[PDB]
Amino acid sequence: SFPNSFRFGWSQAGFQSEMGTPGSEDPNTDWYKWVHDPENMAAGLVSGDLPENGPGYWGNYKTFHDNAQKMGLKIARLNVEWSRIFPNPLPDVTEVEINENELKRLDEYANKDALNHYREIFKDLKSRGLYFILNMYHWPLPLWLHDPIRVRRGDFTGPSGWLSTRTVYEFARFSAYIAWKFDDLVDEYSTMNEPNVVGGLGYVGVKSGFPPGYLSFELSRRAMYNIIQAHARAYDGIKSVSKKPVGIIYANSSFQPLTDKDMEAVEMAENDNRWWFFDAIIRGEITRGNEKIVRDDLKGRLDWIGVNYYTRTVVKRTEKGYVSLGGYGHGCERNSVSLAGLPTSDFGWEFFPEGLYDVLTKYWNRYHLYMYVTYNGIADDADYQRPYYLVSHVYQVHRAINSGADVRGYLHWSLADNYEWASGFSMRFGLLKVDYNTKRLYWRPSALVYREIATNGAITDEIEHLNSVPPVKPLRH
Amino acid sequence: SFPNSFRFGWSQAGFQSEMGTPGSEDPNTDWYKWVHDPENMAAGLVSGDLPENGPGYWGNYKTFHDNAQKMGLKIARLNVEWSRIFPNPLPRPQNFDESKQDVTEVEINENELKRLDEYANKDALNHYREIFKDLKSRGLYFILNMYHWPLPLWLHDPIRVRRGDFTGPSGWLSTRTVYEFARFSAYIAWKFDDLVDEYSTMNEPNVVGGLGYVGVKSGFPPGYLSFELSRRAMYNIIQAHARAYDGIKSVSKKPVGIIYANSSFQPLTDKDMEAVEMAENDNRWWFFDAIIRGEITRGNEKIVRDDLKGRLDWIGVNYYTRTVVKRTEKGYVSLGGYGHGCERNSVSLAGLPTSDFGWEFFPEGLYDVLTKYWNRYHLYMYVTYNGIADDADYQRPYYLVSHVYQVHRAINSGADVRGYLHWSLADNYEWASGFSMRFGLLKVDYNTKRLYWRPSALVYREIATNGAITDEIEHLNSVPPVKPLRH
Amino acid sequence: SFPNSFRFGWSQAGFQSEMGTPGSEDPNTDWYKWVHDPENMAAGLVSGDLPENGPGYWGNYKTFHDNAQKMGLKIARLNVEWSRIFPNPLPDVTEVEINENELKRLDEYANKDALNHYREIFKDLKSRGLYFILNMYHWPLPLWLHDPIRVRRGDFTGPSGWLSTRTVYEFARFSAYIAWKFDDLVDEYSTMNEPNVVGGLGYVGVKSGFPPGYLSFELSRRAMYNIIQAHARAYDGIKSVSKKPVGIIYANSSFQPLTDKDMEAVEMAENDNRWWFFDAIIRGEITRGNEKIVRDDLKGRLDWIGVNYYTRTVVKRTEKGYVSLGGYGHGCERNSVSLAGLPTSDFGWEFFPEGLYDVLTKYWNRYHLYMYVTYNGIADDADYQRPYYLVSHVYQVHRAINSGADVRGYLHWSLADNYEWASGFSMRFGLLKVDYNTKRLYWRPSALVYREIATNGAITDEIEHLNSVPPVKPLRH
Amino acid sequence: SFPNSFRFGWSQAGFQSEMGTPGSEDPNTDWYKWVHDPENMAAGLVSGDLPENGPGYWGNYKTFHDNAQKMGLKIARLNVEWSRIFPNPLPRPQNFDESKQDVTEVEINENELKRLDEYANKDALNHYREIFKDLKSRGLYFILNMYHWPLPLWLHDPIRVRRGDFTGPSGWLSTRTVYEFARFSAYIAWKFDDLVDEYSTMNEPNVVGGLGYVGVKSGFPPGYLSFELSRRAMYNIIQAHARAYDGIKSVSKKPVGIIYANSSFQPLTDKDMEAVEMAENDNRWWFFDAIIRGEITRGNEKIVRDDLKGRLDWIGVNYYTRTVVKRTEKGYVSLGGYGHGCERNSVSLAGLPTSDFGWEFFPEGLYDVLTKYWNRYHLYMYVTYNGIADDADYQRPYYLVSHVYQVHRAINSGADVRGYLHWSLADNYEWASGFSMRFGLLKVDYNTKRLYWRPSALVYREIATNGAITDEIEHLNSVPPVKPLRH
Repeated sequence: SFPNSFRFGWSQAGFQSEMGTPGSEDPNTDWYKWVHDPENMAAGLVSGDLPENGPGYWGNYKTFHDNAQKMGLKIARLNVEWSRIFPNPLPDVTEVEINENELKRLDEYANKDALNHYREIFKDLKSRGLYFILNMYHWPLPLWLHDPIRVRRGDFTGPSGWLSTRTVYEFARFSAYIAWKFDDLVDEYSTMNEPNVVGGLGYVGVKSGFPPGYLSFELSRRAMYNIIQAHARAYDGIKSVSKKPVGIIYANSSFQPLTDKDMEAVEMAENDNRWWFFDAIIRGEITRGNEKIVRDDLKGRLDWIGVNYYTRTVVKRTEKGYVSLGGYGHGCERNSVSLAGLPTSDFGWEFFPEGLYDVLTKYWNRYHLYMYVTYNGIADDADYQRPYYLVSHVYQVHRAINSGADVRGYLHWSLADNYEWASGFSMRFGLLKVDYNTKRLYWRPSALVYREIATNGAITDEIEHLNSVPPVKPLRH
Repeated sequence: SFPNSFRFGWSQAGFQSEMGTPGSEDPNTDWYKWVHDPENMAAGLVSGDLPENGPGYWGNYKTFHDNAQKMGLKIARLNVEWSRIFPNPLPRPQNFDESKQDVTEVEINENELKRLDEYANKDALNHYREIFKDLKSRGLYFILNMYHWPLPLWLHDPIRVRRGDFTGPSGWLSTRTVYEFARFSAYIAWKFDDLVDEYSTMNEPNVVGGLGYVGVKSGFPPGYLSFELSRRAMYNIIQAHARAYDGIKSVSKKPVGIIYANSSFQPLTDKDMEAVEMAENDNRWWFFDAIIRGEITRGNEKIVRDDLKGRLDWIGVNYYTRTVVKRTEKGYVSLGGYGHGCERNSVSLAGLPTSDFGWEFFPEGLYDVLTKYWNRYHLYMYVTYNGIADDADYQRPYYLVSHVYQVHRAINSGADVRGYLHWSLADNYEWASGFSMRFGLLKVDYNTKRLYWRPSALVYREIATNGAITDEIEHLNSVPPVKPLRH
Repeated sequence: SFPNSFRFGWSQAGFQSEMGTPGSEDPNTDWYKWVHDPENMAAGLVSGDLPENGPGYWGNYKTFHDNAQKMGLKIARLNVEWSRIFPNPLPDVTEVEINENELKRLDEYANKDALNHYREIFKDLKSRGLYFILNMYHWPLPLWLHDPIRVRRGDFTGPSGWLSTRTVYEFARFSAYIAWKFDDLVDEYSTMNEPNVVGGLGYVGVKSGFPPGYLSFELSRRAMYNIIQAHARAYDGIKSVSKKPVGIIYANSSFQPLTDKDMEAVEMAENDNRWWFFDAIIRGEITRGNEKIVRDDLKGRLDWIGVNYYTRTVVKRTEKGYVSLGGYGHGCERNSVSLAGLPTSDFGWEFFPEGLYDVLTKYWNRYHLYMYVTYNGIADDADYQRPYYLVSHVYQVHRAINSGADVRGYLHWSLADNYEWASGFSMRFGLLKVDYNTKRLYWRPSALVYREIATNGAITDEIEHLNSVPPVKPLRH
Repeated sequence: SFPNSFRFGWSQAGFQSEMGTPGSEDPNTDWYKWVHDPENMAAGLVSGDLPENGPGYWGNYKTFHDNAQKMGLKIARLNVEWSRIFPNPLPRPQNFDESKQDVTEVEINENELKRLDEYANKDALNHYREIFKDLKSRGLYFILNMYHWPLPLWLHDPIRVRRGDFTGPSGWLSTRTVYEFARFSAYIAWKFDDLVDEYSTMNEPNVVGGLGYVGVKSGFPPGYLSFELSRRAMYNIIQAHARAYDGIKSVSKKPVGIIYANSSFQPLTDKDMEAVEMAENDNRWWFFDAIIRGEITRGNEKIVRDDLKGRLDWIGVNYYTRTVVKRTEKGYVSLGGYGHGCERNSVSLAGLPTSDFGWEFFPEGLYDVLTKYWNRYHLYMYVTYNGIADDADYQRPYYLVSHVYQVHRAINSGADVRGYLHWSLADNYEWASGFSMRFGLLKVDYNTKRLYWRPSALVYREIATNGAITDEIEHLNSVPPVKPLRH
């Protein structure tokens, strides 16, 4: 049984779910151009699937919300697509001035049709009694701010995305403008979704097929540097027009030791993948170039933490430092077993709900900021594992709360199937199955399980047995 | 969408589900002695699991019925255990020649029923009444079956027969069992008619005779390998049905049917359609032509017995998989790697997934069996068994919705089908296989006897409360994806 | 490297390999009638395969011997079929009198065609330089001594096989007669093959489909009692016409403890499955009423021990005694992995070569009689595991010799595929693959490996890597 | 049974096998720098394994050749590493315009060769001479290949190109590389003609250009994604072959061929036969029509260059699996789940087993490729590559015998095929995948550098010493049973 004010819901992204219905196409993002690029397709960097054939949330949002209401959900996290509001070009970053006159000038350039359509979507959302977390950014940038093919080719004379402080400046003004327009509907804000993935896969993990796909340690650091300032300036921008909480959403793994001699490798991995980022935007502690400092304009720019989680990462100590191991966590075979004997998803991700308890309690002990679980889900078209995955991870959230961690909601990824970036439509995370020909939504049995949890605010006695590992013997291994 | 009077429910057996609570043990059956036998255990004929450690329906029936009511179910099929009502030997009848091959009449009258009452176990009788009263109070339509395999020990010592000794109580090899079963069936209807909606005489008699005397590796009693004695057992069980039908009708006006195990016989190639008809004759039509039309074979002669004709009001269709056959020169043969004879948790030679029991996914077979019964006899039917051994619940959601869809299809073709009864509500003791084969919509923890809802149970609630496969769950009318399953 | 006199070869059975060529059919055994029985076929007790469609050693023995010679083999163990020599009825057991006149009377009833044919086979065998171990009995009995269908049905008024002392009496005379006729060709004798399997599967493990398939603890004990005396009387019978060594061949498992608290269960299992039998025929010791009584007519009736081995048996202690565990050893799934992570064969038998060292050294320490490994092989049509199985077990024999055990040969089961009893032809144990349509023999790669071992008398450097477990990841799980 | 002069042997590469003993390291190649690059390692473009920990052929070549002789092999194809002979930059040529697109002639004469000799590493040169002398002393026919992917660092800095900087040494994007490769090839033939039987200019140039500039997830250098630069690289590599052919012929009269990577293009359905023809044009025929008939497209439109025509004496056919294609409206597409793109240690969508690399078992394709090359050009062939990644040796015995059988079938059809060279004699460094992909008939222990005979090596000895697939091993001409394998 969960606290009275705890809410169960779902998370969703604009680029992944909006398109699919007539009139919904948004061609003005780096991601849109990226997945249509002939060379990216021939290299197998992208799947060949196109987002304009997606589930059609732009047109069918009422049907989405009907199903969420029947499922007993009480909270939703969505984002607005920057490119839809500002499709056309507009004429250290320690401050970005925000004032009424600047906002009114921005208003003259905004696409009012897209603005009003979002208002209709969000009004319908609130009319179902759903608590609303509005996220400003979930990866695609306006084309006038980032041509990713040019950067992929090694040409840095054009719009270069997060490599340019121009993007930092415009993002802060975008965030302030959206809050200025939508504060009456919003309950809590998030500046961005998983900035570590944008910088990490965009400039280091280039086999993932994320834009701009230019391999460079140095440019990865610059992108993360600029995105950190962009968060702080967006925080100040939102606070200049709103008094509501402002947080951030971040991708996490539970770092686990291979042997009992690897506990120091775990702490190194947590520093390098987690603590360095949040120490910057909470405590102001960052390193600029080759020097460590404390920036006052970064300190204290966070009210809550969005915890995304889906699997662990196993590490061991080396002489040079630490390394992560294949065959566990993120790097398993699809629809198989890990080296630890645990089942893997359609994406090759290892079943490990204990990791969610680890991540929540560690965030709480270090910063004592309240949290939402803003992402937890599994790629599972057949729905073989998702019932166990759902109940097990919800149980671990209950465990974290009992330990004293202030966790206020669980948001599953996702309500319905959607476009999974470079992997296309074949990775299906939905509680609801999408038929992309008819756009009809279907209830997987795990959706019936989730309705039991959400309507009762607890893991009921009837479904407690699903707090367990999916039996491996009947699965492929 | 199903007819207004169509009912969704479940089927259950006494020996498999009753025991598990203190004082519920029934040690007075051939099956109880059979699964406790040291030699059977050492041979691996039986699993070593014991039914007295089961799900405890005898004591916990209210909890069973609570969950069925929450699930929206509206019909139930159960049986009474003969051994519980009459645990002790009854005296030999005065005028009854046990060397006579045919039992054409068993006299039933008020005084005979009263004499039987003096030997009945009143504790068991009153307890069943309480169980059935609680069942009816939940709005459940009640099909009462008289027999679901175990016989009283005083009528069958199966260890003696296994050893080749036929001088003791020999079960369905003796016409004494035929005589006593007819009187048992009449007695139960005499006692319970106020609670019963429809009757069944017995469950799957073809499995009792077939596995008991031919398929002896299955570990069914008495496990004596003999073609001839298999035929004699089936001959007596046919007369026992006819005499039980007449016995029940002498005290009741309610419908009396029978429950029978079926496969859908399918041709390997398009050249094997005659092998299908042969298999249907030898495994299905011969039995029902006997109890409906009176047409039987006695010894080496084919006849028409007036005392067998017309002894059936409805047909209980049990189904779970197909059987693939091909023509030979000698006749026909059934093929391994399909239907009943697959590897467990794998795929068949046709690429279809198999259950924990090694049974192939083939819902089309249910349409085949229902329509063929209808076209031949035009008697209305209940689907009295459909289920899958699936502890993890990976396949059961697809299995449930796909087969329910095929029932809807059969009704559209004109077949009079009045209910679908899933096997089963909760896990139970699966005969020689023990507790490891789990058929329940509800998972049973045998240590605590607690019941848990598998997701397929939530799916069934959607079906039952809506009386239809809703739009939301139509996608489950499909084959479980084989790629993520074990091959 | 093995001792100079150590010999590599193969073992073979008459019923399994002889038939298949024109004129080779032997219909006069309990086993022949058993596998043709309509009721046994319908119950699935027997496979439906018929031995008269077998590999045809009766007609093609020269081809068998050609391949064995090319493979460098130096020893062979075969048996004569009692039923072939005496197909027709002839008109405590502490003594069976053998004398010249009795043998001459027996000679008048013997089938001379079959006798001369065996002589031609064994002469050709010896002409290849093969050391010859002749076994008298390898399970089928003459029909006039055992009608197994009658016993299966519970009728004990007919010929009842090893339940009747008539079989004991006639077997001793058969054994003496064969040694009388063939001593010039034989190097060493064995009385019988695996009598524990005959009694155990015939009367307890009746799902195995072995004759007569009558489930009875008591009759199982009587069969073993009679078969023990039959060995002793056959030993005395052979020694009355020959001075050559006489041993016995016995089926073994390596009994292994589940946990370190189960070592007493191992000793109990070894007592009940191994030591009770050999203490009887070596030391004369049998137990009668909680006392160790000693029969003089059984003592000292053994010159060597034939060690058959293919897998382990895992046991644990109960309060009542001990029990063996499924998922290990004999009781695994086919073409899978055991609960210990070890691969299993086409028969479901676990890979455990260490067990052969355990069994050899334990026999040696208790009795100090020299041994031959008279059976070691695997059901493996594809030949995926047999190369590892062969080299690993041969290495364990080398280990046993280094420990001091007198082991004088390794005899693989088998040279070529053959009829595997109730399982029929589908279980293929051969170093050579048999095409049962053409009767052609093919060399599996493990046969090429065995030639390297046999011709060099050692596991060469080139193939040492096969002393390892077959990699499990590429195999079926 | 094969023709009297047919030879069984193996193929091998310098970068993959030479290093592993102290002092054998060659750090002066684009490939060496590429696999040591920290950013490539962090991206997972390369495995992290390093070639200097390899099987040690540079020092232990006699042990390799001893085992090959024991195996009955009679032919070997090896290459010299350009970087070992010329580790230092050569001065810019006096009369050569690098902006000119076409290299139609490279002058070779005695005085120019003697000047080149002044820059060559004589120790490395003599060591290769000792390796090849040992090879010939065992009766092995010798095919010398000039190029097997790594370029001298002074001709190609691949990290610079990966970053989008084209102001440095740019490999096959520069005609400087074309000019120097022709002189390298003529120089090597000048030095080794007495030991060589037949020449090859290069190994799989389609993979160098295709994976280097299009298939960049493969981790091949320089990994710069560009259709246009892929075309320029292939254009330059074609001229480099023609100029190398002419360079070798100016000092030798022996045959000069080329080695090329092939797939058998197969139609998904019977409606996809035109997609097969398109795939063969775009991946095979365009290249060989250029270097045999002189037919090429320069920039926009098509021509016939006399300086390219007739520059080939024989064709090296590399093969390991098929590619399944289907018709689209735009053209054709290749399908995952078949051929190159299957799961590792599994089954394809057609039910055929896959290797440690995820490559589908399809020996019939080798017959398809050999006969099609023969019918189009009527130049004799060697099978210069055929093998499987298989550490456990489960599939290689079937793979070996099946593909050898298909070569025999191609010869019976009239194709002039003169040898079969398995990949490879021993395990080696498999480029971006590192050491985990093991192709050897002999297994390598990389700690001790000891070689072990897998059973397939004993099978190959039977084939080679008898010059035929003997009756004893004919059953291996079949698909590995999938049921006992992981699937």
